[PDB]
Amino acid sequence: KLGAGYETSAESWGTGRAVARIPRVPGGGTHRAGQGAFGNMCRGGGMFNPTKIWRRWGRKVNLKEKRYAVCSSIAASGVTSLVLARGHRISHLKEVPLVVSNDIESLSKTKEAVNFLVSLGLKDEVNRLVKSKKIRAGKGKMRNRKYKIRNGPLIIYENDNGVKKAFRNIPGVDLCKVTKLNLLKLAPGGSIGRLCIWSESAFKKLDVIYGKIHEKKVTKKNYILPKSIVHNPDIYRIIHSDKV
Amino acid sequence: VAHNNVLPNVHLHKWWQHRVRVNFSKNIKKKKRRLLREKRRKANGGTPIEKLHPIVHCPTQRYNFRTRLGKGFTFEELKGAGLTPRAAQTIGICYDKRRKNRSEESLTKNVERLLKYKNSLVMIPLKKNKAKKGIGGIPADADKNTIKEFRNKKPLLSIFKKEKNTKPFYETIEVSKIDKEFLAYKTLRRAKLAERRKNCRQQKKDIKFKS
Amino acid sequence: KFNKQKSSSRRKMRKAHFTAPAGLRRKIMSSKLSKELRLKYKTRSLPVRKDDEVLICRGHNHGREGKVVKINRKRYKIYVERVTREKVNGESTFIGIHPSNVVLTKLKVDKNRKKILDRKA
Amino acid sequence: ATRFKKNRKKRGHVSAGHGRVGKHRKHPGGRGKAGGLHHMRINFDKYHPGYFGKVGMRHLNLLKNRTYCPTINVDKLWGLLPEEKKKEFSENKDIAPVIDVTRKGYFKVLGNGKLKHNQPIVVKARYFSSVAEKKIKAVGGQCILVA
RNA sequence: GAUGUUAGGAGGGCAAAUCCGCCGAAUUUAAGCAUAUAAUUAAGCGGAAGAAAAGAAAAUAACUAUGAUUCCUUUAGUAACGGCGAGUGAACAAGGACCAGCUCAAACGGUUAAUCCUUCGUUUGGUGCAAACCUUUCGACGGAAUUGUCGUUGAAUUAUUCCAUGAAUGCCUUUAAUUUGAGCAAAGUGAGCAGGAAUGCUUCCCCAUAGAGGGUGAAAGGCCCAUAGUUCUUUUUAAUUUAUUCAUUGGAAUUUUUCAUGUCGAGUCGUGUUCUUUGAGAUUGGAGCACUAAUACGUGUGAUACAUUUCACAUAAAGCUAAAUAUAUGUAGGAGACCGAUAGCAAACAAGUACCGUGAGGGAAAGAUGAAAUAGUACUCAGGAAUGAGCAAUUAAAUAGUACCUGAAAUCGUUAAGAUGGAACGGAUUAAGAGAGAAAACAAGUAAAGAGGGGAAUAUUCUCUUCUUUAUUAAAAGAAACAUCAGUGAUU
RNA sequence: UCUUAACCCACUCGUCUUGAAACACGGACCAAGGAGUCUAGCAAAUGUGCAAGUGUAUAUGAUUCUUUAAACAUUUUACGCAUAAUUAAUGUAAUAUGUCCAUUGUAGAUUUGUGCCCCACUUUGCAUACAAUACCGGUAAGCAAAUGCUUUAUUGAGUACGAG
RNA sequence: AUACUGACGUGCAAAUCGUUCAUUUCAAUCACGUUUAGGGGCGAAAGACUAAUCGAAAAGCCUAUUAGCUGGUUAUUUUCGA
RNA sequence: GAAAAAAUUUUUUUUUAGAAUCUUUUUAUGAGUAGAAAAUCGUGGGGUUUGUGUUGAAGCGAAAUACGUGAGUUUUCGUGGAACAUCUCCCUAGUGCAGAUCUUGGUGGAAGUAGCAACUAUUCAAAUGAGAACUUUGAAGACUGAAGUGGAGAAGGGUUUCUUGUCAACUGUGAUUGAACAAGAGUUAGCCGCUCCUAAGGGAUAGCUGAAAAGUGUUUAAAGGGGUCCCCGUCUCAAAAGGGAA
RNA sequence: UGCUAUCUAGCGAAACCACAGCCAAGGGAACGGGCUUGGCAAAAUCAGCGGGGAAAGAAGACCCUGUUGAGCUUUACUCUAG
RNA sequence: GGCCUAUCGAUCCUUUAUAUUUGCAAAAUGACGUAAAUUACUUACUACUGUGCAUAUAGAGGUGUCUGAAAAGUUACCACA
RNA sequence: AGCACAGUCUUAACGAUGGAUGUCUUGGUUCCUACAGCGAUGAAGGCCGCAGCAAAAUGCGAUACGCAAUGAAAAUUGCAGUGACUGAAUCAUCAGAAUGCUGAAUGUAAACUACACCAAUUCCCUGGGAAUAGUGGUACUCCUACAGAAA
Repeated sequence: KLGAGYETSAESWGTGRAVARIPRVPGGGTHRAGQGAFGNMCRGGGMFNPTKIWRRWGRKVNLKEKRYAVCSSIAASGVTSLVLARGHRISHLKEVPLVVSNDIESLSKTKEAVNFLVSLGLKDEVNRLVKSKKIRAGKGKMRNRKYKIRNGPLIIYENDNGVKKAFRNIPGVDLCKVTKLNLLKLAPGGSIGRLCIWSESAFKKLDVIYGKIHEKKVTKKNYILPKSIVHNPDIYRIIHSDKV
Repeated sequence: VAHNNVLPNVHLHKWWQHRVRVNFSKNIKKKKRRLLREKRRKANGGTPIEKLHPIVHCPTQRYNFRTRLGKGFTFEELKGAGLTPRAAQTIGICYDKRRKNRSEESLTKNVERLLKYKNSLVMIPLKKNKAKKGIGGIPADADKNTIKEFRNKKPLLSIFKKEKNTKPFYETIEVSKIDKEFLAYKTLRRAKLAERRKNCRQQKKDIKFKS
Repeated sequence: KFNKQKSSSRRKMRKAHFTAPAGLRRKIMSSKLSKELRLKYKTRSLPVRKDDEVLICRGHNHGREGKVVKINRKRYKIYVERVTREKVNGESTFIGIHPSNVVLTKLKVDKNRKKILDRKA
Repeated sequence: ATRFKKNRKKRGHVSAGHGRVGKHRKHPGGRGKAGGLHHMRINFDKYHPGYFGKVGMRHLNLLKNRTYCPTINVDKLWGLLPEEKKKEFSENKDIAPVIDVTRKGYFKVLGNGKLKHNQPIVVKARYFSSVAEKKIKAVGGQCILVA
């Protein structure tokens, strides 16, 4: 609050009064009289720098960097080792770029969605997601932060035919539409890669978006995939190689 | 103040805490404007809510080659189109008295623009099923069939937007048509030098004419 | 969840629970219906009434069926026939039961309830 | 942000990392730019040479539109075409490009650099340097003054 | 012009966050201070609204020109002002949001002020249960009004085309939204274990378009409210559907052709002079005083005083008007990487309360039993009474007993142990006591025979084991002691 | 581990101060609170993306609308800073067409060769340092009718294939 | 309210006590009502007094005024160090 | 990429390294205020990850053959009765105290001490009660000494009055007392006052000023009354001690 | 001689307080309770007392310092009602 | 410039010098000059083009507390750091 | 039925004292969203009241912790009472009805229940019969209308 702790009267008789010289509340009778006043050390006195409404709250993150972060995060999800490393129970999955026929986009009952995840072989992961809801420690409970859950698979879809409502309400699942792929969802907590489930339509559309066989509005205009600094990172093969 | 660093210059010296405002409202305010305007368009019987505007050339030296939406077609442009101001106003063509067509090209270009909009539009009969020729040069009413089929069609709003100037700088000329004896720089400086004397003569002509 | 109209913030909800008026309080003293009745009426849950017969299935009396004595909307407590207990001074009072801890069997119809049962149907 | 700050590194040390002996007092020279010409004169001489006093003609409203005029050197002129077009002109002698300097938003053409010897070029612009006219002419091109 | 308790009406005060007029400082900055600065701020006083103010060119430009107002983005820390110090500081364009225009006055209309208003009345409706509202034309009788209301917006006139119009019969359908209140609302109160009591642990079941939030005797998707989802009903306002006949009065727009070329805000603008104010500089705006104009070929702008003059752009000295735009106030919602009872609103409590001050005013402290007090201390004994005790007694728990959660430290009690010749503790090293401990600080395996657990082979063979016991062999580990080296020394 | 001992040692901490154990000041005790922050604008450092550009502004657009007050998107010259400087200023403005070549030195990294590896020759000649020339704006001086001229002086926060 | 520079001086009191003393028909004393208000009032004048507050009252605000000056200015190890 | 030991050639036991800000090894070196840096460590919250909880969480008290140079970290037993971590990585901050004559709340030694001293001074017996130097009663002895601790009254206080209870706290000793606490109760006017009148004066009306707020009080009044169309003529408050029906 | 002081019964504070409390000399910020060297040093207490504790009070009022003030004066500088 | 070693002064401002250098913000002011031209809103071509103010450059007017505030006393009535 | 010196100091266990710590949280907070003026038709504000047993806080206004009406709808309870078998008890809604004295406060006043002046006023009954010293009105300024006075 703007005036916080300063709406007492202000007075300072102290020199020669045989007390410390910091301000005292004036007047008499009541216990608040003669008592230590405003200041960053006294009962009700207000902390030294208040927090204003005008902290530099946000940040203007840069378009080209954001795009690169999205491309790179999706690419990271592509690599099997990284998803496993990110801690998914992904052991029995057939392939990490997991693409399913567009009938997945038309799924429309939660049980079938669970059943589908089990059929894929993510049973252990589905178990961890159901299991992992807990009440967390500390002040959060009073601020509407009661449960903590861990991050489930990310369903990527081309256009709704049930999926958006249908896979929601299974703990820790996320859904996002392909055109508006989201860096926070692809890369939670600054971790890299995620267990991703793609529609075939989505998969085909992804390639269109970044400009192989470009389009008038789907493709991001004037934008290219960032070229790598290193062309091939197999350092041990280079060292192994005969000439070297 | 200390060493190499530039001199300080911050004008927060007169009381400024009582004068900040921080816009957390950007996205929500944008959403609100959109929602009201969309609601208004929905309300207004499927009509566009945008009004026609003339294209104009920008003021002064700085933007002499650029062209933008102005405010208000002028009386000459309406008359050339075949409309009268109140009538124009009813069909969303916006008027003014202030503009005056200084040069020929701008008048022709604007009457073509008005005509294109006019030719495009199709008019609802005012009291339903009572279609008539109508006043002021406003396009005549239409039947049920045309209207019904047209309402079902998408209303293409391209005319409201600013005209793109098509770039044509990458252009070609034959070498043997080039005239190499010209001195452009010389002409320019001489013209600047001779300006006062030319003004002096022009002023004398202007005096002569007025009598 | 999805509507923004109803607040989901904890403090506010809690306040609402404690400061609730009597009609609202009557509504949230509702009980699970027994299976035969559930089948009969096609209804999950009912607001409790005095002359009905409940079965207790949570708390230290979970073997007990019995008739409802008094319902207390001030204290959020229903009281039942033989869940008697002696107090310190040798005086018998009834043990309070909260509605979740009872499953309602036989319920006595009257015109107000009949209207509710038809409304549910 | 806060966790990295310098004061936490020195956190228990009496001066707060700001000198025991002289201590950090409020406003220790006087405010802002005050000490100029007098007690901080040496700083003002040594870091902002020309600072004090007035010089030259006054101008009552600049009205900056009038005098606007971005420059380009001739050096960059062929670069305003794409690559494929440039090659085509290099191959075919009979035609030359016109370049309208207005469309790319420049007003005056200046004379840095070397043009390709014996490609004529027609240059349309508002302003030219003396040097630029001579160079454009030297390669067999023409200058057209245009508003 | 007075006068009237004449008839009908109005203003006063409260509320201020945003909003509009005034009036108006200083602390301060300049390392002093006097001009500047603080600041056209604060205080003072007047006035409005759901927003206000501003607004329909006496504008800017000098271009290929723009074109009411406001706001945003911007120009710009720039032009500029300034002990040219400190410091201060615009405008035009440009990109947007929004986008809306107008009427008095002046002119014109006298074979007739065509206006306006109170009071009395009078009727075509529609809603509503009623109350009541809401439409509706038509007359009186007063007044008011020529010291100027009303119409018209140069004037007729041609062709074209519209809009009000009034009567008859007919016809008010389907949908789409939008916004209120409304309902209805998925699966387990299944074993066993430990617990006072699961929502715990297993395990066997399930639902989810609901695994948001809350309640419930410990963490509950399936115990409950609610939630997702829909089904209605409410607000208005789109689209869609049907009009058809007949009727006359009146008005409007272009278009021809004529003829008329009219008007345009004065003690005001301006100027001098002052003072103020400003970005405004031989004056930016205001203001006082003195002087005091011109009629549209006028007179006002075109940021340096002037003359003699072009040219561009405008039409002052009268009025109104939606939008965007603002909101630390009041009230209602919704929120949170916010605070957690010495914090956070001063204020989680009977807080602007108690209390203090003659008064203006100043102005606190103080949340938590337990699942349940519909468990709040029964009974006996000793007590005058407080209280205490109990073989007695609520509770899972009273060393949870209404000072009721947890219960730190300072401080102080009881017992035990030690110390004790004018400070006390301490450091570095050992000692004697007093406690604690086996995880390195001995003993693998093997056999006998009990108790468990597993894994495999194709309910029973094989095989791996942990605990117990009897006894029965390893071995290693550290410390000693002497000896051998090697390294570093001393000695005779 | 604690506990006393014993030998030997051992001055009240904080503090301002040339110099504190001080006959300098502050400290009876204990518990909790209690002090280099935030914004604006600027700088260098370093990180990161892009690169003669760069930032997508305000704002629009989206089957984006619990989260989302964020994320996403932006039909082939808006604005900032950069891309050129200089002079009070009208303003003027970078070698120069003999050639897609890119001013001259002296050191100087990297490379080629000779007589897979040290040399010593040669060979290319970065960065950078030090100079030198040209040329551009201002000013001189000389001339002067002109697109002003000049081999000469000077001056600039100038330039000589970009760096932001 | 003079003297005792007496009592008290962590008081019986933020001016009290004892004894001594000045004053008493007038420039006399008291009550109550009434008048004058802060760079102001009032003053048989001490810068006295204006509610324990006076060489500029009390209250709140401008205001967290301002201070080249005093005090304070919070975990460890490691490196270089005036 | 195999080294050793143990058994009884064949079985068993130990180890078997490749983390680049990292591992092996070598050598040099090590003072520090003002100051700078790096590396750690800890607290509130966040995202991410994978866990502890009623066979008892956090907290707290005492510790521990515990680990760390150290900040600290870890753990045992006891208390406790409900939530707690995150070192995987990293965002974020009102983040770490002995001191400020710091603030707030509590608390000691000083200490059973200074002190409970004005106002002539009390004694005996009885009653009540658990208990009487200071409650009540009687008897003495005393003092105040009509400028009174006596009657009345004013201002201020405000139920303090009275009866009946009565003793949690207070009544600076004690206390059965009480101006405390509790329960009821009590104030009666034509004549006593206020109430009416005017005074020092106050507030308004007319004007006039002033942005207004206010400053003025007949200064250009068509103004409230009495007679019966004439004559008087600012309104209003201001005395509980002046005037004043009984 | 009264009343206090005193002892008892009863009741019951505070200022102050780095830690504390025997000296000589020495040195040392030049007058130490602690430090070095000497003298020396034996529980617990009771009543006085004023040698010392550079005793208490209280950000020296004297003096000086501040580009802190204020009251006051003038033929200080700048103003200003009248 | 004075035999050598001393003999002195920023910014703003004023003041007077200098120039074939410039400005006064939509324009003009020598000059309808010189040629033409026709009867006119004609075409070329000219270093030199009103008053006043301002700049640029160069001196000079002065700051002796001399690297530059326009500044007298008093307090035994006094305050505070 | 014996034995311990006391004091002072230290240590440990168990206590007092105290309320820190941790844990909670019907409160604050900030932002966002939304509407947004009350008054002579008597406001805000203040008093004064009002319960069977009742102090404040709350609520309400002489019909007084509530009346009516609508929607829920069987109990409400400390005692006492009052209620169903749905205008009865309880809520919610809240439009009807009611809203003391004041307060701009406006008949003159004000530390007053003081004081004027003009209407006497009100109710019942379907044009009569009863009540009650009770109840209204009466500020300043203004505007339109009207009135009878003046030039």
